[PDB]
Amino acid sequence: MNIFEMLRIDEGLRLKIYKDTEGYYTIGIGHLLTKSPSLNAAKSELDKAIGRNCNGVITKDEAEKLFNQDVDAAVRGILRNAKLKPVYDSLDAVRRCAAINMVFQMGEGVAGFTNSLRMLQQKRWDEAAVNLAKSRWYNQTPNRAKRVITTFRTGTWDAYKN
Ligand SMILES: Fc1ccc(Br)cc1
Repeated sequence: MNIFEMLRIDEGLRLKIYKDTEGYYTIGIGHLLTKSPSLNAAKSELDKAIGRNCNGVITKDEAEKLFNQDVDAAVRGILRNAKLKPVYDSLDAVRRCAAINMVFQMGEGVAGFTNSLRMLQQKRWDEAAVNLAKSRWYNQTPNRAKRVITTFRTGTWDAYKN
């Protein structure tokens, strides 16, 4: 298991524009297109992202390329963020995947997790897991949040093999 396999499980793969759990136009492996209610606005974002006139549909290769870019953008954003980088650098590789997963889903949205981040940096895993669940994130996407939290709690891939 690695971050790509983990997020592919959590996000799925759809080749036509769909709506995410918040109702926002998305495509591929969880690539947000726009928060605007305009499907035309979403289609414009898609064409700009892919570099051709897509009509709201992409190939698997294109979805995977966008996904690689999106994962990289999450990582580089963590590394540029003075709050997130020290915590990220304190984690082992499996827990770093859980961190990238959260940033991918909510963006640098993670700003409200100051207390969780402190517990993670202190390696107080059970306490961090309890704190992470006291969130809109957990209440709105509980199965995905439970998998990510279990990854932080245990440092294993058990939630994704199960
Ligand atoms: F760098 C980090 C980003 C997000 C989390 Br959650 C933990 C560390």
